[PDB]
Amino acid sequence: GNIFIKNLDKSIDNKALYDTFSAFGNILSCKVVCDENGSKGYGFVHFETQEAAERAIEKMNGMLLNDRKVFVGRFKS
Repeated sequence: GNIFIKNLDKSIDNKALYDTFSAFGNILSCKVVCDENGSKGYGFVHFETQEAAERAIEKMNGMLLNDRKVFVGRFKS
């Protein structure tokens, strides 16, 4: 159950990403990808289950998160 999240507002850090996505399922790992300029505006969440991943896509893809609409889909780790 892995998802990508793109068009993440750059104020979203790891703890915030977890807080939002932990509603959907058991999060084993998550991260906001960063570089020397901070957040790269995308992130990944690893759910324990596939069902959780699909709930997250159903509920969050195309939805506002802070000041941007995010793109959420399945990723192969």
